[PDB]
Amino acid sequence: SKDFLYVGSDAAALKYLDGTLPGDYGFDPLGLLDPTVSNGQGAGGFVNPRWLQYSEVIHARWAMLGAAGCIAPEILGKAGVIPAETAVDWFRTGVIPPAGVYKDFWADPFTLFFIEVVAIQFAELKRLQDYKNPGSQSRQYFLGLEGLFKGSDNPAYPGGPFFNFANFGKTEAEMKKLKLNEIKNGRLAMLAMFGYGAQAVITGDGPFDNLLAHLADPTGANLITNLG
Amino acid sequence: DRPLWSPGSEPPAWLDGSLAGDYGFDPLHLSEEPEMRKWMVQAELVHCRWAMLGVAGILFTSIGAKAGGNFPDWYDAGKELQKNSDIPLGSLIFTELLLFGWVETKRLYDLRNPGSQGDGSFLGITDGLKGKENGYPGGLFDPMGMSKNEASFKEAKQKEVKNGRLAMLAFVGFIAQHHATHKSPIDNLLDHVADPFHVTFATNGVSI
Amino acid sequence: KVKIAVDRNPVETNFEKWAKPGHFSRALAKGPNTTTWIWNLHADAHDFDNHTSDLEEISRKVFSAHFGQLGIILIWLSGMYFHGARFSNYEGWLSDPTHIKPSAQVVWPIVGQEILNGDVGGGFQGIQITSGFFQLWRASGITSELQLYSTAIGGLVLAAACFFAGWFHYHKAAPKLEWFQNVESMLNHHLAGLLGLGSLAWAGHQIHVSLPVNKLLDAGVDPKEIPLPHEFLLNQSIIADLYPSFSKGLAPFFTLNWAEYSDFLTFKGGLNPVTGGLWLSDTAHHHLAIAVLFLVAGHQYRTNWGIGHSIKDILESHKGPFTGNGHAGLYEILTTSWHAQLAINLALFGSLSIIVAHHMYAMPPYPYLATDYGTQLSLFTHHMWIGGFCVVGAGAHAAIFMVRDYDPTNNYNNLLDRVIRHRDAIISHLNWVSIFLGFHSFGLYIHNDTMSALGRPQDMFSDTAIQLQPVFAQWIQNTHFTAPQLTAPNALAATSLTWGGDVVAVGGKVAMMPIALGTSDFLVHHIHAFTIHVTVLILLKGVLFARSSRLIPDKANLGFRFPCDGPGRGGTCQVSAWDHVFLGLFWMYNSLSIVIFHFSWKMQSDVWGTVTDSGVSHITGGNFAQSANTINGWLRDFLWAQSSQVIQSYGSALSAYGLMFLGAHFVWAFSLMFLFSGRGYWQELIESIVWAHNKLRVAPSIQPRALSITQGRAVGVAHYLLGGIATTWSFFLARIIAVG
Amino acid sequence: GQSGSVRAIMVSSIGACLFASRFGLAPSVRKNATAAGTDLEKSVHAAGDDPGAGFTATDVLAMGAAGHAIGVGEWLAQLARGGV
Amino acid sequence: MKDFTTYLSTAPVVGLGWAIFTSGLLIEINRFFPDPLVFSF
Ligand code: CLA
Ligand code: CLA
Ligand code: CLA
Ligand code: CLA
Ligand code: CLA
Ligand code: CLA
Ligand SMILES: CCCCCCCCCCCCCCCC(=O)OC[C@H](COP(=O)(O)OC[C@@H](O)CO)OC(=O)CCCCCCCCCCCCCCC
Ligand SMILES: CCCCCCCCCCCCO[C@H]1O[C@H](CO)[C@@H](O[C@H]2O[C@H](CO)[C@@H](O)[C@H](O)[C@H]2O)[C@H](O)[C@H]1O
Ligand SMILES: CC1=C(C/C=C(\C)CCC[C@H](C)CCC[C@H](C)CCCC(C)C)C(=O)c2ccccc2C1=O
Repeated sequence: SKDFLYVGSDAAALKYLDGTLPGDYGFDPLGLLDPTVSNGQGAGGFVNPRWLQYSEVIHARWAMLGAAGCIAPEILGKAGVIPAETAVDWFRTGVIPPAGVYKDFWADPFTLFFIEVVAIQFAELKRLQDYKNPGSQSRQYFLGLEGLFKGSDNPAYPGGPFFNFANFGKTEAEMKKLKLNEIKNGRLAMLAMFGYGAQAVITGDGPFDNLLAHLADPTGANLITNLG
Repeated sequence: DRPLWSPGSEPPAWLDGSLAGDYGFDPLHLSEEPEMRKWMVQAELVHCRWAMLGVAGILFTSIGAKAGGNFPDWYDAGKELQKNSDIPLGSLIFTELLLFGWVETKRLYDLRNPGSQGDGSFLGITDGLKGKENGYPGGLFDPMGMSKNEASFKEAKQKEVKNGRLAMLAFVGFIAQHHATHKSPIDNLLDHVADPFHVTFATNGVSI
Repeated sequence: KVKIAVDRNPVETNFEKWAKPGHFSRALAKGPNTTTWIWNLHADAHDFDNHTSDLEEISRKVFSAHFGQLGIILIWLSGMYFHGARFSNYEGWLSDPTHIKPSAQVVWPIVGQEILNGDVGGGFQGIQITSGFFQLWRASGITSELQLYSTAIGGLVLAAACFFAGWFHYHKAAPKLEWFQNVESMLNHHLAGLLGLGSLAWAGHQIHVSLPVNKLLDAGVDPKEIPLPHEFLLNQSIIADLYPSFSKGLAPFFTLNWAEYSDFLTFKGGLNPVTGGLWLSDTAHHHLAIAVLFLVAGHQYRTNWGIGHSIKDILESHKGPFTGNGHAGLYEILTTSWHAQLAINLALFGSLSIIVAHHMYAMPPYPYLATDYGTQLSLFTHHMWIGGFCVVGAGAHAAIFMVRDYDPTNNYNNLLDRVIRHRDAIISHLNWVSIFLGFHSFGLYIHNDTMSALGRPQDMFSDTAIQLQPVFAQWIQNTHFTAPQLTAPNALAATSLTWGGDVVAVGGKVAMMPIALGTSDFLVHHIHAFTIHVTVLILLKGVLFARSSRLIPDKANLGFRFPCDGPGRGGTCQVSAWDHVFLGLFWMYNSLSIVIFHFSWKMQSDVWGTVTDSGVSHITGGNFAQSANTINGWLRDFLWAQSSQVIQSYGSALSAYGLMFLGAHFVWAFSLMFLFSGRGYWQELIESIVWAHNKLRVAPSIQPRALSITQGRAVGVAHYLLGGIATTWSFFLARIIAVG
Repeated sequence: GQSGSVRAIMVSSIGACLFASRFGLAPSVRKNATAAGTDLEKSVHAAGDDPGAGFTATDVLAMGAAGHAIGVGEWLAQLARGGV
Repeated sequence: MKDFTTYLSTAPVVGLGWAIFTSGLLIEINRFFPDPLVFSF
């Protein structure tokens, strides 16, 4: 209505969205946040506002962890804190056996994968029921840790005593400001992860190594000259 | 009001929690009808009892074989125990089938006609040979009077179901680790504690 | 305006409706009083228009049925890949494609049946297949059976996903009519996304994985020492060794120096001399061009961004002086009726299948396919039959639309109204053309028969006596042959060896030899034109007279599938549009049988055979030009001279073809019982049998009636087509497998 | 690397196509031609910061794609003739 | 569950229960006992 929105806005997008959501910028030309989609009742499909905003915040947080971790052992590897043996790239540490695989681990990569499957299956499955039944993981006995899974009105922001042990949303303005900060940084991290994956295929090196090569030669080490 | 198999889900209508070992896990809607439920509960109880006896026997002979006795492993046990035996096969098969026909036929007719075999027909036994519950007989199969107390009988029934399910889940695991390693279950257990990081289900060639 | 209108949870998911078998129609819900209820339940199971008049409900039902069909096709495709992975000899055939015969089916030894497990060579025994799956698996690099196993598992996963998608879109998230009516969006995504991205992805696969077949497999390298397909994708040196342009690395593509990719994007007009098929680099360059063409084609219509076109505007802007209005309500016709779209789609689909049949034998695209006469003849014949069945179906659905979804309010003076206005002139002219072609195309055969019988061989239509030469086709053949010298300078040679002069042969057997045309080719071509005109006459008459004829003026209200209109006016049996389709099916069978007969005999007598040092010897004695001019020549030198393999097939490996031959004959002979008799006779005979059962009190609770008038015609035409097609199938397979 | 032969009119094709898509005289989202002789005025959908000319992002994409098609085509074809 | 078991009593009970039973019985008889042209009397 008043704020200078992003390039590529739409009349109908401004008709169904304007300054209400945290990442509200009027950028939805494809029309996926339209309330006319899935006009019935019940479970339904996936393209709907309730699930799409939930998917955007979950993607933002996972991409922030990924972008911070895909360059951390390489940045510390170029520094003198981490040992050079464990300072490998993010695509040769077991994610893809063909690119490469780290050797000295405390277990086999498949064993670590099974442990990860059980652990993250518990986490993501408990995360799904709360979305299906709001605030239902605080009723069944789960090792006495039911006091930390109380949930909230929004599935994207559960809060509680664990996820929000350090209280920061004392005021709605500061809570909304911090929410906008999380949304913007998560979108930047998603683009950084996309850049990390695309740069890893053309250059075949780590993400921080591409920046060091681009800084030493701006024209000799750029995208246009990389596909040569 | 009771812990369910999926925290946050809702149990079915025909599973209130009054059954022995009820948790609300029934996605394929089996045992929805009263007669089908009456048959399925007895099928689970008989499977739990046979699984507990079989797993206990396998672990006993396997532990005895690891200790030093002349016991064969759980797999291929019938092959090397029949070559040096005077009891002929076929005759042993039909002897087992003949005795089991009598026992299982009396147990089946006890299910279709509840409290019917205890009528002085089989050698004059009236007090016993009549079940107390669905798949819980009494009179003769209860030497110790532990069923004459509902407060402890309910808890003991819960213990029986929860132990039988773990035993049959363990029996399925006996076949898998045997077919994956060609060793005894007690040999696989002792080998896992000797190296919990290197040896596991992912470092045995098979199942990858 | 183009959005995603979905209606979540419209139909529950239970088995309550599975209990009552007749529930889609309001007439079958009463239950089965007479045995005709069972046949009505099966014949009305897919007529969604009879279920309701809700276009949104009808559209949702057809959208879920499409997913069910895709799941069925994916399961069948996965089954073929799994059979080739486990019960075949693909690895043995890969090292000797010119001596081991394909096989991908093993039979279990129950009652006899060991004889069917024929010795196909390579230390394996099974049913010899003629599907060409081995040649297809050769064309896109596939060395071991692990890749076929992985393809079968991946296809089964995709089949389960398609079935889940069908259930989801009909019970959990059903779309709306406003979503289904976006024809501009559907055309944009089908042209740009589906076809264009499919060609681009297949071009990428041929550019990277089809590398062993084009450079290592044909060079004599053992399939085990060939590097895996991912090594060529990751390691650039291993691909640069084969093709030097790969050393450039996407630089000539983006710097517009495409001339550097001239080694793996060749334009060679011909066949590979080591395999017999087209060049893989040529097929790759072909797919790359097609992808660009379709990607630029998918940006024609306007959807949500202003730029583009409007199909309604393009149709309404085409008005001429000979057609009155023209294309007035064609958009309303094609966007509100499914039968109209189904008729157009089925017509183009069947014609496309026929095009595929011609181009596959003409320009063989798979390695070691031209030297496999069994798979060659099998693939041509199969694609021809599928195409003919689809065109008859198009003629059926056009009449269905004209009977049900034709409103005479939105069509006042358009092309449809003008066409229905001069239907008498159209049918009379097609009738005359049909009769003229029949006389001039069959009287020549009967004339040659009489001239040969009377002892006057110099008075017959043959090459030696009075001839008729197809000069137009001879000139087109010459034009295509000398065309790469003047009108195609970048092409290395002619697009096919059908009109050339250089015979290619792999493994001693001929691959693609030049084809000559004489008087017999002129006679058989006119035979084909005549049968095509009769089939189009029956179908077009049915469509144009399905609404209301001058004999029966109220034929529209009578329905589409009705027996007759009583014994009045001398008799009005089979006057319905459905009956015309039944008559048409018969003529399509009569046309395609002559088409496949002409193909088999012409190939066996003029192209296929074996080459030696002292010339090339064909399969037959090269008697196509001296024995096709007479009808007795066909019955004597084709059906009687051939089929001797099918006849003497007992006790051999192909013993099932003699059984299939005799069995097919019985089914065809069984069709005549349903096709000549009526219904009153069978109803009275069934009455006598009912008395016999009532005497013993075994009277069925559901009173046993005879089949319907249209059911008897349907049963008869189904049995007739099954018997004739299976007869030709057993004969073709046994002959070409035992000879070629 | 080198921008002096193919770069010279690739730049020319894209630029002329931008002139068409902006200074009017070309099918766009701000101006639609019904009979290819005249161009009707259609209200735009999105907002462009372009200075009262009502230029849109889709106009940039459409005209740039067409200009690229015409430009790429000209460059490959021109080499075949003998020029450049 | 009642609707599924009543659905299983229309066409499968006669075309896949009896057909599979009879076909399997005749096939297993001809498999364990080879080809029978007389009563072996
Ligand atoms: C997140 C920000 C970001 C930053 C700071 C950098 C920084 C750098 N990149 Mg990188 N890149 C990024 C994102 C980023 N990139 C993304 C998202 C992609 C995927 C398309 C790439 C793909 C890429 C490649 C393949 C290469 C680089 C290279 C480089 C280095 C040289 C600069 C150059 O060559 O031009 C940069 C080239 C680009 C493609 C950057 C443009 C990305 C912009 C910000 C967005 C593009 C739009 C995107 C395609 C679609 C998203 C929007 C959509 C809604 C329309 C440099 C240090 C080169 C290198 O490694 O140097 C040795 C190299 O060849 N980048
Ligand atoms: C389309 C089938 C067909 C055709 C084209 C021919 C053609 C021919 N037959 Mg024949 N024949 C046929 C079927 C056919 N036959 C059949 C089925 C039988 C078995 C019953 C025979 C048995 C037979 C015998 C026994 C003999 C022939 C003979 C002949 C030849 C001379 C016969 C004759 O009288 O000249 C033609 C006479 C005509 C009046 C032709 C009229 C031409 C019409 C008018 C077309 C020209 C005008 C046209 C409408 C253009 C329109 C103009 C516009 C302004 C309107 C001739 C080339 C004789 C022969 O010796 O062969 C060399 C002979 O002895 N035939
Ligand atoms: C080869 C073609 C053919 C065949 C097989 C038959 C067969 C039969 N006709 Mg018929 N008929 C024919 C042509 C044929 N007709 C023609 C062209 C006409 C002139 C229009 C007639 C006119 C006619 C009349 C007027 C009558 C018959 C009658 C009969 C039945 C006689 C009873 C009998 O003989 O025991 C059985 C003989 C058989 C050959 C049985 C065939 C079935 C076998 C066992 C195969 C079973 C299928 C197998 C199990 C696989 C099934 C699965 C499959 C669906 C996928 C019989 C089924 C009379 C009748 O109704 O009898 C009461 C009768 O009234 N026919
Ligand atoms: C570029 C996007 C795209 C693609 C690739 C397709 C592809 C397809 N469409 Mg579709 N369509 C699209 C956009 C697209 N469509 C849009 C935007 C609309 C709305 C106007 C429609 C409306 C539409 C209708 C009404 C129908 C189709 C149908 C079909 C199928 C035709 C089957 C066939 O002929 O052989 C080709 C077969 C294959 C290539 C096998 C591939 C199978 C995979 C699983 C397909 C996955 C593609 C899918 C579109 C991905 C997005 C969905 C995602 C949420 C999973 C085909 C797979 C027909 C259909 O439903 O068939 C089921 C049909 O009735 N489409
Ligand atoms: C349409 C299909 C297709 C595909 C899939 C490929 C693919 C490829 N081609 Mg290619 N090619 C094609 C068609 C295709 N081609 C055609 C039609 C031609 C002309 C005939 C060529 C001619 C050609 C040449 C001359 C060459 C290639 C080459 C290559 C390889 C590298 C190219 C590259 O680095 O680009 C860029 C790659 C990217 C930008 C990466 C994509 C971004 C990734 C996937 C994003 C994922 C990140 C995600 C957000 C996070 C990761 C997840 C993680 C956390 C788990 C590559 C495997 C080169 C080669 O031979 O390789 C050895 C090369 O020399 N091609
Ligand atoms: C061998 C059997 C046979 C024959 C000969 C015919 C013949 C004919 N059918 Mg037919 N049909 C048949 C079986 C047959 N059918 C069967 C089994 C079915 C069921 C599916 C049908 C269903 C069917 C339909 C639905 C239609 C036809 C039609 C036609 C006519 C099309 C005329 C034409 O274009 O070609 C040319 C005609 C001929 C070649 C007839 C042979 C004449 C020869 C050359 C003799 C020459 C004359 C001779 C010299 C003079 C004799 C002298 C004597 C008097 C002393 C044609 C006369 C169509 C029609 O009515 O025409 C528009 C029509 O729509 N048929
Ligand atoms: C090779 C194919 C068969 C060859 C012989 C075909 C002739 C038999 C049917 C003719 C019926 C005549 C009634 C016309 C009905 C009619 O007059 O329609 C009207 C049409 C002009 O209509 P309008 O201009 O008013 O139409 C404009 C709007 O309706 C646009 O939708 O005139 C023509 O069709 C000219 C073509 C005459 C016939 C050309 C044959 C078309 C076949 C394919 C092209 C062949 C070219 C030569 C290749 C060898
Ligand atoms: C859904 C997407 C794909 C998922 C993959 C699906 C399953 C893939 C594995 C199933 C194949 C079964 O594999 C089984 O048969 C193969 C048939 O040669 C054999 O595989 C063996 O021969 C192969 C032929 O080159 C070799 O590459 C293997 O190293 C060797 O193990 C083995 O006996 C066994 O590995
Ligand atoms: C024979 C005939 C009938 C009578 C058709 C009947 C009685 C249909 C017969 C259907 C049978 C009963 C289906 C099942 C077939 C066999 C029983 C399958 C054999 C399976 C065994 C293994 C048990 C018609 O009603 C009719 C109507 C119009 C034109 C022609 C005809 C016509 O020719």
